Amino acid sequence: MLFTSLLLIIVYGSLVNKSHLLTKLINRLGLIIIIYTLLIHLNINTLENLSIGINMFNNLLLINSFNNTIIELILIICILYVLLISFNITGLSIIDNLNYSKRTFIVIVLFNIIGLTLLPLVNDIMILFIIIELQSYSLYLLTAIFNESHNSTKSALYYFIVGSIASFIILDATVSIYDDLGLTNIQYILMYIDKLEIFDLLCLLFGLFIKIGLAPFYSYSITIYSLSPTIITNYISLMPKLSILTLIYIIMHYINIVNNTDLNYVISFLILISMFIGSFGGLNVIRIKTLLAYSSLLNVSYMLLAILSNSNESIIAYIYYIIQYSLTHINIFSIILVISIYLPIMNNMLNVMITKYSPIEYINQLKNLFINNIFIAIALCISIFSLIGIPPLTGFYGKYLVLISGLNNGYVLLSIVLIIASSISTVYYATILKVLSFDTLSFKDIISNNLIINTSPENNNNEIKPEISNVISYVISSLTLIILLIIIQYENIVKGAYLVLLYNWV
Amino acid sequence: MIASLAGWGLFGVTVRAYQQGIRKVPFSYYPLGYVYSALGWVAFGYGFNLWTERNDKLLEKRVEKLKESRNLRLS
Amino acid sequence: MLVQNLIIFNIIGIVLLVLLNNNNNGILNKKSLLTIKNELKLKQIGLIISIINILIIIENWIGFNSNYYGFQNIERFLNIYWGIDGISLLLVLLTLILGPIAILSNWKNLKGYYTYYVISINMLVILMALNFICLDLVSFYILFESTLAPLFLLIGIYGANNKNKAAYYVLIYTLASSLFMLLSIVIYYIIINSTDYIYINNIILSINLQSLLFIGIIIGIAVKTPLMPVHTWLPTVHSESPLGGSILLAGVILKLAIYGVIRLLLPNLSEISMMFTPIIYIISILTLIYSSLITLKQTDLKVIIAYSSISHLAVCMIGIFANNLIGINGSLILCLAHGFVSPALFILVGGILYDRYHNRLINYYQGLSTFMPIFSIYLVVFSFCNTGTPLSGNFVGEFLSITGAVIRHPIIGSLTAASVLLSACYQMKLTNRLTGSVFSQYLHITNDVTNREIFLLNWLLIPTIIIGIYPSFVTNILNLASSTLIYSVLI
Amino acid sequence: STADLYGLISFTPKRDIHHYVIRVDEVPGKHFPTNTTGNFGNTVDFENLEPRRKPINPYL
Amino acid sequence: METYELIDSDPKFSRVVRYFRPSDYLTWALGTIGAPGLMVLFEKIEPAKGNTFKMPPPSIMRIATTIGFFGGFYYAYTSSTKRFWGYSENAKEVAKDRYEVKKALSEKKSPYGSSLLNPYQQDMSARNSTNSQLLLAIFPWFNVANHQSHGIDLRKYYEVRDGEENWNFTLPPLDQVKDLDVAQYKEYSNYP
Amino acid sequence: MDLILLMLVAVGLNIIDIYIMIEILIMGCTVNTIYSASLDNDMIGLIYSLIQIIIAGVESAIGLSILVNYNRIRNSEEIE
Ligand SMILES: CCCCCCCCCCCCCCCCCC(=O)OC[C@H](COP(=O)(O)OCCN)OC(=O)CCCCCCCCCCCCCCCCC
Ligand SMILES: CCCCCCCCCCCC(=O)OC[C@H](COP(=O)(O)OCC[N+](C)(C)C)OC(=O)CCCCCCCCCCC
Ligand SMILES: CCCCCCCCCCCC(=O)OC[C@H](COP(=O)(O)OCC[N+](C)(C)C)OC(=O)CCCCCCCCCCC
Ligand SMILES: CCCCCCCCCCCC(=O)OC[C@H](COP(=O)(O)OCC[N+](C)(C)C)OC(=O)CCCCCCCCCCC
Repeated sequence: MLFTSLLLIIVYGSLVNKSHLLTKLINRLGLIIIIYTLLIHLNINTLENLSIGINMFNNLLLINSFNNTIIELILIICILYVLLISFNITGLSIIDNLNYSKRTFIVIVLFNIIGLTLLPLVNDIMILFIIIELQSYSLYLLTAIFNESHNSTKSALYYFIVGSIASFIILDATVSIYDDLGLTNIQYILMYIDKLEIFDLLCLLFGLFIKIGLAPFYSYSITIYSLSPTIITNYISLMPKLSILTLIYIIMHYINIVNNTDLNYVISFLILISMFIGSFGGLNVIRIKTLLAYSSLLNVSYMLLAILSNSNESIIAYIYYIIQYSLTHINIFSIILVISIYLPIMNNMLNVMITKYSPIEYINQLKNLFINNIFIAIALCISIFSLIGIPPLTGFYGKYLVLISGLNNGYVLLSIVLIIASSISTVYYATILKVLSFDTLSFKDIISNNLIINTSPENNNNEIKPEISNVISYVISSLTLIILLIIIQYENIVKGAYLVLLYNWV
Repeated sequence: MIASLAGWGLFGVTVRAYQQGIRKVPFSYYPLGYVYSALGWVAFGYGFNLWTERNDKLLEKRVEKLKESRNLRLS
Repeated sequence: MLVQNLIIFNIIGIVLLVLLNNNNNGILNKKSLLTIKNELKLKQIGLIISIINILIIIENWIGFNSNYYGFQNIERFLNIYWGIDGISLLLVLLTLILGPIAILSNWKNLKGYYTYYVISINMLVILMALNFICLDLVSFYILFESTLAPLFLLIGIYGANNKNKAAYYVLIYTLASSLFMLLSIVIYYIIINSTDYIYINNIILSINLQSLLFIGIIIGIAVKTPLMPVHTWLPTVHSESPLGGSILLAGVILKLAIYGVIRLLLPNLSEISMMFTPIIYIISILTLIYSSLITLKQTDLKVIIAYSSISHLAVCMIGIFANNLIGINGSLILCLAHGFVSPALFILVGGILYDRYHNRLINYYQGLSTFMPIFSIYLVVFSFCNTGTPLSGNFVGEFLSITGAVIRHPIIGSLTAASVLLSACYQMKLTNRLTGSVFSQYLHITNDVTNREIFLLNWLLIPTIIIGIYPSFVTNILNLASSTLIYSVLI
Repeated sequence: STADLYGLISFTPKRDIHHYVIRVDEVPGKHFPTNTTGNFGNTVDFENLEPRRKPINPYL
Repeated sequence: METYELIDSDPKFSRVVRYFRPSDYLTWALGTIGAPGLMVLFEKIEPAKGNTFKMPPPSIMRIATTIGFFGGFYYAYTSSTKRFWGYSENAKEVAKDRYEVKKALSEKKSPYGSSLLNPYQQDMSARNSTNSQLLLAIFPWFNVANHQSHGIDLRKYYEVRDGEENWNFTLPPLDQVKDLDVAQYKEYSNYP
Repeated sequence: MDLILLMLVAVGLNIIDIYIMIEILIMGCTVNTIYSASLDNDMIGLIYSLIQIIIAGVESAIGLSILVNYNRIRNSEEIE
């Protein structure tokens, strides 16, 4: 469905005239395409049938119940992201017209979704290289979709160069394995898992670690996420991690067969450093997206501990954590896009310049959100408390399940370090909440008619005009209540994660 | 099963009621929104209950094999 | 029935207050009718909700059997088992009684946003009350840390000048230390596959593993009582938090650490607790002695009371780690007696003087008895309760705690008697100054204690003296529950 | 029961170089695009192939 | 797991479409009109421009109908495929499958059909297309070849089941059926 | 000489010189694939080599367009 509908959309977009409305309606067609893709995928793929692992296309691909869950998660999160470009985020044309000015925005997303979903399924070194290029190229094209933006193009140049170096590392690792064994299929290579050099697969993981922004390669991702438009940063900071981490889990599942503890130590070294950088890095920053970039680096370190331990408790930890972290990531960026409407307008020191791509760029632009919109401010507080790991929010069970798998495998040091890392990173998570609310009483009775929202007109002065659009408000309401009230269904959700198997069987 | 679907619809009422606070409108604005929201989460709730009922059936079948596997180990 | 009704009713109460007070946010710019008299109706609804929560625990108290061994009212709700014993029942009632007091103490001394404050108070009370009725380690940790989210925002919004410092201190000291307690809980769930109270109480772990688990848990407990040297968060948090936040912090939040010893250490790590008791006694004794001498040099009224709380909770820690019934009962009674006297002293010091003069420096106040005689009576009466004068529940708690320490360790447990002298040194140095000499030249004569502040002081004093004269109201309930915690094999 | 159920699900049986799961269902090389009979080094008889290792489905 | 009888591990494209139930055609129509209908619903939920409802232009409804038409067929194709695989209830399809195979066997014709492909290409085609429906949501791939790798043993068609006595098919031995592997390599073992 | 990262001095001081290094580095992987495939008499390795060449040429074009548009952004006044 994805491939077939992409071709029609590519041709149709080039046929009709260029207008903001037509691009917005074409984006809604992309929303329908992903929904049909999800319905078709659900209709044919079921957890019980895929438990064994089924080969497709001359064994080039291999789908199992662990791969299938991530594919559905990718489709669901991609549905939520397209609502941002398919509906009004703020309702004001000066801000929202950006999401409708590029007709190839939806085409690139559909190109990348194909790469995202196929990557966890790779069963051959030749197709591993091809797909990892397909995913990477679409990310570069999305990072440069706004080609009239100096920062957006500069990020895409940085993204291309770093991601090409990682791809060469990935290709160099597969060529070394082919040279050793003369084989290309993963299952054939598994027959010689005891005789090939296992560190040839660590080189393969190193290229994958660059593409997820792990330390010491964290610098480029922190730079790129801060320079890119908030709508672009929302996608590129989350989507590559859903697929690559799932692929890393499958590769580490094969690596654990031979039980090379030297390889386990190198990865533990990268996790340890990433916890230190992820926590201490965000303490002295003023940009919200730079802060979230370190948050992403920290949460990836938590998941990689579950991936490194790689046991029955690790499947449950990784599966639950990746689902709840994606929803928290989506919820936070949705609020950040919305709350640009409460920005004061001049009518000056430090000569602060704010652009249309990233109206919310500094943490202190979130000031007085507790006064402007209490329900949204609480929704942002709930999400930030979830990242902190305050029970009984979703983020608590994520850290709890990660710790179980890590401590069960003897990773005493990394379990202690992450809990120290969690405490250190709480300092900059709390600073968001301090900005939102702590000045409520000393500012409650003030006259603020200089906001961006005040520039909007009024219809009749007898109607009730909602200040936030319908779709974006319902998504924020739904995700926030899921994060808050996960205790009700936590037992049933974790029983489902018990059934997701990766060649466990018996 | 009505009691379970009753709670899911009440969750959908809460979702809509929370949304009204986000948009800063009175909670009585467009009362049809609660009916729409309630049914949308009853539908999700009904599918959720089928998912959990399936999971318990699958878990029992897997547990039987796991117990046989554990009995061999405990010797 | 208890947990299910206590949660469902309060959610309806939380939603009701939000619906009424937020129905008019939408550029109405109106004047409403619930916003009059500092949101009087919204305050009154929240005040009623707090009292009704006390009625719910009573309905389950009427059926409580003091001659039954084990948890009662065993319930399943949200896939969690909830139960009550003699120890838990009294701590739940203490927690819920302070709910109305916290709301009424801040009845008219907030700059605004009364609905938010009332919800957070009722939200803090229920989460703390639910922490005494959970029956597994993970549920204990969930409720142990869930209070940080509302408490952090309560301090930062309604706090004093240094509220930003105090909000960070409470969030980071308590969250970082509790994560070490989470490590021990994760270990229990890994090797035993359950965190249920009864299940883990029967398992004996290796003496080396019991040491690691004890240290993880004791780190979380020691910070939250607090004990030296991890006590530095409390004086800063108490001086900046609102009056209701200080009442709940000084009345309930600190008592969760003693209940943590009762659940998470004594019945499951019994062998290693005996090994650690000398270390616990040394830390607690020095916590008692150091905090008393440090309290002498303090110059802030609300910080003096904060350091007074640390001295008495060191005595509670000493009693609960005695391996006899006398010490355990003494520590529990002292927890309840402190749960009334300490909030009362914050009302006198940070709720009456501060609401009139807005300054907590000791140098501004003296001779208050000349124009505030009613304030001086309550100040003097609660000062003697705070030093463990007989006829007060504090003395009964202190005497049995000291006696339990002497029975447990005759040599070093005798140092606990310094609580009698040292507590009177700093408490009667402050009271002798507020009621001494000529009425201060830096103060203008104003109103004495009002009816609301008389009401708060009377209903915190009354339980202290009833327990002090007839503690068997409490000891009868605790007798069978406390006897299960003792570990000894006499031959 | 809850403690027992978690013990079964969370137990991870050991994997080494002697027992692990390989998802190959049939032997390759029955047909080649050209020159299927090469140096006659293909000693596998596809007329009398022994039964393969069928994967285990735990839900069946 | 509620498994059923395996009919064809890699059903041919024509067989899948022919074995559509009336509900499969119904879902094909629902997909076709579900895409324009969702464009109306999205506008109803939140208008694209301004605050008033506006019907989307006819050109959008034209491309939407085409997208739904392909989506409706892919859903119906996967619905019918599960019956061949045995994942879904297929009692009707087994009876129809048995009649067609027994009819072709009695005529000494291949149940699979004659192929333009040589033995390698028939095997290669089955390798490419078998189980490809699991990714039909991502990109399409169909079995449009007459290969013999269908995961079934034709000896099971030589036992008469309940409700098949009135068919009176006299089945020859498998070595007389044209275009089958067991009746192809007569003179040389590497040439059919 | 390799472990002290002598290759960092051989790369020129323009953004395009980084592009050339990437092409040369990837070309080293393909030469290694061709060498192994020829020794083994394996056409699967040569199919891999052909795929690498086509894919490596795709990213060369995608990276060039980014650098082309980056230079256009600087020369943006275009009053002519
Ligand atoms: C400033 C705050 C304002 C409050 C200040 C004053 C506080 C109130 C003072 C009283 C405190 C409450 C304690 C008394 C409550 C009643 C206790 C009780 O239940 O007594 C029971 C007693 C024995 O029980 P039993 O044999 O089982 O028969 C009863 C069966 N239900 O049966 C009896 O024989 C009852 C005997 C009761 C005697 C009267 C008690 C009143 C206090 C006077 C004695 C106090 C102790 C003496 C201290 C003098 C100074 C050293
Ligand atoms: C302004 C408002 C502030 C907050 C107010 C809070 C109101 C709470 C309303 C609760 C309604 C109710 O009672 O829901 C209850 C119903 C019915 O439960 P059941 O099917 O019998 O399951 C039995 C429940 N056990 C296990 C406790 C016995 O389940 C629900 O709907 C679940 C709520 C959804 C939570 C999100 C997680 C599930 C989605 C999974 C996606 C990954
Ligand atoms: C089978 C079960 C589902 C059935 C219903 C689902 C589709 C509802 C569409 C009706 C039309 C409509 O939405 O109309 C638009 C309305 C009103 O919008 P407003 O913001 O008041 O604008 C003001 C309108 N004036 C100006 C006319 C007054 O929006 C709603 O009511 C929003 C409710 C959406 C419910 C979404 C449920 C999602 C569940 C997700 C689970 C994973
Ligand atoms: C027992 C479990 C309960 C869970 C539900 C929590 C309450 C939900 C409130 C949403 C509605 C809302 O944001 O409403 C806002 C309300 C009331 O504010 P107000 O004074 O009317 O606003 C001002 C409007 N004026 C200007 C018109 C007067 O604030 C509350 O309620 C605050 C309670 C939450 C604080 C703690 C947050 C901790 C997050 C993590 C928790 C683990």
